[PDB]
Amino acid sequence: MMNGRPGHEPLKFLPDEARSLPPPKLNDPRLVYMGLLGYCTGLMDNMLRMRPVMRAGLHRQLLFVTSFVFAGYFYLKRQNYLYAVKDHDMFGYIKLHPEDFPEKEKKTYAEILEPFHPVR
Amino acid sequence: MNPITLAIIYFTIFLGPVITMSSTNLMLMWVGLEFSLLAIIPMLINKKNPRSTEAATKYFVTQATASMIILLAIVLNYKQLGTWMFQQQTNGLILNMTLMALSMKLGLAPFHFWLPEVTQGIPLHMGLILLTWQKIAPLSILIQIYPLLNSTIILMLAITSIFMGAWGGLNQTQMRKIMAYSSIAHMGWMLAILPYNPSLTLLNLMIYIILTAPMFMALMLNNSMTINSISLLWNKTPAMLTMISLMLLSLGGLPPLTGFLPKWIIITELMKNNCLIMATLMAMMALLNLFFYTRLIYSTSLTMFPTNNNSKMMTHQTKTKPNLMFSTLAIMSTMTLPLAPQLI
Amino acid sequence: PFLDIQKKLGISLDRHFMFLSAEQPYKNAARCHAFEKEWIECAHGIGGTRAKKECKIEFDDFEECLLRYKTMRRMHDIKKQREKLMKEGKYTPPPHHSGREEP
Amino acid sequence: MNLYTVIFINILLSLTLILVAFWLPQRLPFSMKFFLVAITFLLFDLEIALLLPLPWAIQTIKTSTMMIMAFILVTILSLGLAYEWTQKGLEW
Amino acid sequence: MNNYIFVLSSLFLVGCLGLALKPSPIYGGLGLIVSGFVGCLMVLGFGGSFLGLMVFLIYLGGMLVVFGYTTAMATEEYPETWGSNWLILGFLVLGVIMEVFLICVLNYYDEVINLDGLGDWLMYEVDDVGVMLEGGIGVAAMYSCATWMMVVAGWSLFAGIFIIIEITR
Amino acid sequence: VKRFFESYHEVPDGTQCHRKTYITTALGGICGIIGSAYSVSLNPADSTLEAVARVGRYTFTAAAIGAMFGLTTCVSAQVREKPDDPLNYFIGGCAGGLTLGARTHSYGTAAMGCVYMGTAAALFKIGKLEGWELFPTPKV
Amino acid sequence: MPSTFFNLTMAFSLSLLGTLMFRSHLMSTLLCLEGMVLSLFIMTSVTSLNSNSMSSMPIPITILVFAACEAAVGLALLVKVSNTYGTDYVQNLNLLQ
Amino acid sequence: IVELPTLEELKVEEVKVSSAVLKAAAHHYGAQCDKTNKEFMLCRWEEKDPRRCLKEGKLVNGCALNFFRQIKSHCAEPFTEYWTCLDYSNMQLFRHCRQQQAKFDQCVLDKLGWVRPDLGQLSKVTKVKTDRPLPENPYHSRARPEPNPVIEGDLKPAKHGTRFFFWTV
Repeated sequence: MMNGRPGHEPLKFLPDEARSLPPPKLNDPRLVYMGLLGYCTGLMDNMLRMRPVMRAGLHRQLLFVTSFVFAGYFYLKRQNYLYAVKDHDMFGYIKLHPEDFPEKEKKTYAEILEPFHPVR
Repeated sequence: MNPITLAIIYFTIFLGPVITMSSTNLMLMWVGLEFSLLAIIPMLINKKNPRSTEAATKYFVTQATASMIILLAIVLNYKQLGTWMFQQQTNGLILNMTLMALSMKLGLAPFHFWLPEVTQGIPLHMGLILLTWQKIAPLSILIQIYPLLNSTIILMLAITSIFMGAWGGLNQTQMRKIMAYSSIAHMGWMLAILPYNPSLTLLNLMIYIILTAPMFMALMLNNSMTINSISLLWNKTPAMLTMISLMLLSLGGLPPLTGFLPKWIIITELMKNNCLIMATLMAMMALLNLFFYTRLIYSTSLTMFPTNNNSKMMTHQTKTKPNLMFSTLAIMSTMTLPLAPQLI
Repeated sequence: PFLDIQKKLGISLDRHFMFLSAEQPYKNAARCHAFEKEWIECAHGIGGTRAKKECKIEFDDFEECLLRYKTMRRMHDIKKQREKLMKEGKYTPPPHHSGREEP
Repeated sequence: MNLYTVIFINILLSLTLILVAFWLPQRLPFSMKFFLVAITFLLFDLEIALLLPLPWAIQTIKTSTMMIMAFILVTILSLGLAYEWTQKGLEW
Repeated sequence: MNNYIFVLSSLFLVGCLGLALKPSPIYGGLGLIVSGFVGCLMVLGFGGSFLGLMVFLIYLGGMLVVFGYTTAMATEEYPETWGSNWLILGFLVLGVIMEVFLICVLNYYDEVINLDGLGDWLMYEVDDVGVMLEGGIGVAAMYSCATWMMVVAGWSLFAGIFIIIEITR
Repeated sequence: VKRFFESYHEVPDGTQCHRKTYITTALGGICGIIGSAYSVSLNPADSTLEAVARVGRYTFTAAAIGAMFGLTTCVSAQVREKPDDPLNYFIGGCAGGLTLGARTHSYGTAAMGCVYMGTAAALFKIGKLEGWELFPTPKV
Repeated sequence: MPSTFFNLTMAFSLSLLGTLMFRSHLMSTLLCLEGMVLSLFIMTSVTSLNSNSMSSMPIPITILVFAACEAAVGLALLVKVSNTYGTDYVQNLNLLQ
Repeated sequence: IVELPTLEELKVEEVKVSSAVLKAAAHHYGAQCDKTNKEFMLCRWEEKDPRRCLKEGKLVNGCALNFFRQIKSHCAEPFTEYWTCLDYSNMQLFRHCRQQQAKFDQCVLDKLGWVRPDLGQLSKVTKVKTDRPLPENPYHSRARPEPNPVIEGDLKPAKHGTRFFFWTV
């Protein structure tokens, strides 16, 4: 799919081109989810290991909520780029090959005659 | 195992898939497959129980002949194109061989007989590696060659696997074999979308790995190879009963959990490509897989099976804990669905 | 390929020898080196989907340098007639088949 | 052909002898050690192969890489031997 | 003579037919040795000496000696089953003859066999005035030009010892 | 040796039943052979003959379901005069279901078989009528 | 090679038919398995030799080196089996049912 | 068609002397006649088609022929002794015959003045300028297909966000 694109960075995580895109707001609901996803991992661990669920490993709880979140910003930063490349790529083609994507014309509903199937 | 040997083997079992993935000269891809075959056989017979020798001798013969067939495809290509690698021009039969062969190493469809049996005689641990770090290698070879393979065969092996996996699983009561059967099924979905959108194969795999790896470390926490054995989970370790419940329903496609996404986007991609015949039948028997998953749910969680007095003794003793990976891979798996858009 | 740890690391342990036109030892050129070049400098920058229709002249030729089947055919065809003609006494190998020998 | 001529005379001479020789006159022995040796033998026999091209490879322009490669092969196999000794292997 | 390679190739096929019919393990081994020699001669016919002779060194006396060796301690005696060795012999002979006519049939389909073109294709091109163009010069790229091909194999052998000892243990 | 099967579709349904029945019978029979083969390779028999019999049983049963399907669908179409009607096929599919049922000596199977097989065949007709594509090439 | 590469290929298929239909002794398979590696080695060497592609001769041998160990593993499994069951016969290998 | 040149076009005189004779004098032929030799060779390499460089080739034989005629005129006896001894050896090795070599080489440095080229100084690459236009498009390469066009611009946050099922994103 998107691989084989000109300029592809053969093994890079997020090419610097992704600098042009806005950075993910740290409180983006998604990163906040990853946070909660993380807290739960922590709590779950405590549970499976039979420790006071919430009052234990308060250091770990932090490692978790802060590892998942850290991961998020840098992942979302990329997935956001990938999607952004997709448009660059998609929109460009629509133009470079314009005829294939012509802007057809839509008639007003007055002209169009849609068959009326009575409900009766 | 003399820890040195453990290192050499483990390195090979790990250099094996990695060479396959990194190289482009098919030959080097073949030896990557060959090294995986050689490295896995020692670990398979670690207990050296009579069942084990049977397991390895089957795994080895099935793996070896497939390896030879993959080499024949590379040897034939070399004469139809001087290149050592499949190209647009490749004779169709040349590629189909590679599909069958690689579908034997991965154990898909009508070649699904070896996996359930080797998964039954190997330890739970080596079971995981045999199921998930040995599927990465062959799949890599296929994903690389996707543009060229046949849409018809893959689909047939895909559908067959789904059915065989499901039907096989319904009867099985041994857990190792229930998982072996599930893997056949999931492996099927993966190979269904390969011709159309390889990138989704890599999602339907990771999710399978993030689902199966927690599931097996669960089976071994209590080292239960029987459902009856996993059913007394409520006494041995009560907390894992909650997540074991969700992970197994996640392995099947039920909608709130992470497991729906792989099936959902594979169905979306197949309908985008117009296989609304194939996709429909797959999704339907996919529902058979959940039936045997929920039957296990019943025994392990929703209903409490009777236990043994000697169990009270095992409770007393501190239970060696499950590694952290269980949690991080249980949650990222049971509930990431709210984050699907970025996964795909 | 699936994980390009080779391009990234810049190493080329597996690419230098994938085609017949790669560096052969002691520069002993392979056979069909006249074509594979012409068939891969053509398909460079043009993806496969379009290395399969328009760059078909160079593969149809490279499919014949190597396999060298059309030649085999033409030749085989020639012999057959020669056999039939030789039957009628029409063709008599010239002594050129056994003439002087050029240095 | 010249070799073929010699060899068939060679078989003929032997078949002649056995023929005249027959015409003129008118369950579980197993020790892993033995299997183990055979195996080691091929691991060494294969290595002999990877070492056989060394006469042509001597003339290789690189030289440094040649020796660096060859020395690594001989050393890693010898270590294989070393572990064979260390382990009960080679101790029959 | 021009069929020298077809014949050798033919005998190879038979040799393999034998192995396939699965005669007694040790006789089958004899079969792989016969095919082995035939094959070596094939490679030694297209101009490759090192590749061929290596087949002999590593595989004819080197590898199958092992096969025969192990087929000496662990494959029992093929006892009470020896009789088939005769039946298998027959099918083999019959199959050989079958193929004999079989290829005649394929030859009929001119649409490869190049019945007339036999001996015109064992070799295709040569550096007539060349000097260093001997099979082997290439096999040595393994030390210099291509070393990956050696580092991978080397690992195999090394790991092999550790693996076999571990399986055997 | 494929231009053949396809012929079934080329001539309008309900017409040239002879060909239809022949083609349908072959496909069933082919499936019979394949099915028997898997049935003999795995779950082997006791004696060569016993297995040859199996092969025959499965082949004939399958050939039969093939025939009646072909015959019923063709005839129904001709009689009902609906050249293209999914139901025609259903009648035929049901027929096959029943045959199979008989060869297995079970009324129940005939029930299972009548609906399921018929439905399936009907869907084939619809599929052809609506130009549904199976095993499609990737066109994304 | 046009028909000399069909004999070798059919040799590999005749060896294919062999490894896939077992009969009694397991050794006969392994042995058969090896018959393929020889056929592959011969075919790889043959085309490399008539393509004058010397850069590829490394492969004909890498194929053998990997195949030899592959077989080493195969035989150790075989010895392991006639140590647990006193025979190499495959029928014995039916516990995993 | 094939436009294969006609025989009359390729009928030129050649040395036609025993390999040994060429070998015995080779060192001096590499000396007295490389100006033209090279040219023919440079023609040969850059214009892969021999047919194109045939003329240069006729010049090659010729230059050598007189090279021989001059040898025939002077120090001929020496040369005769040197080749006869050189020919007897199976690989026609140069070192078995050094006493005979010294005579002829010495003589040609008295009568013809030509000199035996010191170890080397024949292997070194030569520069010969030739009128024949550097063949353009050797390999007769056809036109290279056009590279796919390039999507251009800078990235802008994706439109309306991931457009996955109901994800405002």
